[PDB]
Amino acid sequence: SXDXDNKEXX
Amino acid sequence: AGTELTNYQTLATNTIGMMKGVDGYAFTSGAKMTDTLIQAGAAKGMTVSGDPASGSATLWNSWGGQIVVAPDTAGGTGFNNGFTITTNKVPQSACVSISTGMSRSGGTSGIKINGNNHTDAKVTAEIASSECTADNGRTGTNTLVFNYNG
Amino acid sequence: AGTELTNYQTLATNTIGMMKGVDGYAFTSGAKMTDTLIQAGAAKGMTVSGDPASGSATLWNSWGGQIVVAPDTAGGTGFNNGFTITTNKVPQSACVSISTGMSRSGGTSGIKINGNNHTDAKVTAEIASSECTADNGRTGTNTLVFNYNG
Repeated sequence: SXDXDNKEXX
Repeated sequence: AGTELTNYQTLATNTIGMMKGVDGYAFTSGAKMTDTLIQAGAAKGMTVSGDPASGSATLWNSWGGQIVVAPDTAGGTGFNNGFTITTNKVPQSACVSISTGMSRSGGTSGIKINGNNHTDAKVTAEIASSECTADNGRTGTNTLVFNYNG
Repeated sequence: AGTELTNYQTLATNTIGMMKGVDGYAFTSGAKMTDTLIQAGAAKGMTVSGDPASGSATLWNSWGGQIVVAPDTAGGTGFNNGFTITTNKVPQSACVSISTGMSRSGGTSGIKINGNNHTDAKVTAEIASSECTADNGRTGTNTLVFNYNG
């Protein structure tokens, strides 16, 4: 989650 | 009909049911509302995790963006109660298909694509194609919000 | 340890979801199984490092102890067996709250605290307090293992 799973998020 | 679209529709109906079942209290944060939904088994099949800030369970869409189910409180001018389902980092292709799909069978009280709020719950592919922004590489740049009963 | 508890519970749920799709093959090492899970975004709330771009991503807990998801003797001439989620160097207080929390959550098929394997998946505060060992300065000395069917 890792690669799958941006850095932003909400 | 597809998995992704179905995910949003099942999430919405399960949330409507959960809110209807609540008596004596109300959610005040998306963090808590989403955690409760997850604990209720409403997100089985979707990727979930834990929030370092609140300790609540978090929900995550098929592209790596987050999905937050939040109650509609007071926005100094807002009054459309109910709740919203927000999903980010949505690729352009999915943005058009999901937004239109939710317009057709999502039973929403409004659909927002980035800074465009279709309060009539009607979004056509022509409109979505224009409002949904292009991807940056393989990264989606769209934020969709599905409003329920306002 | 609220976030920590939610992290292990969701990681387990995500792993069960992923394993339902595997047939005809099995993971032979925690390193590979854990990297695959990280790739799918099943460990968002935890610390990810190592080299995910090379398929060598590693998972860490809040205290810098390694977390490993590994197959539990995969292979039974039929369907996939189980797996374990091991978390290392867990501090005393956290060990008690996490072990009891996972017991109450009721989703495991067993909980281990150091060399104590509670195969009935029942761990009380009284049991944990005793089996969880004191920290060494600011370093946790407990290894927790969560099992999952079998």
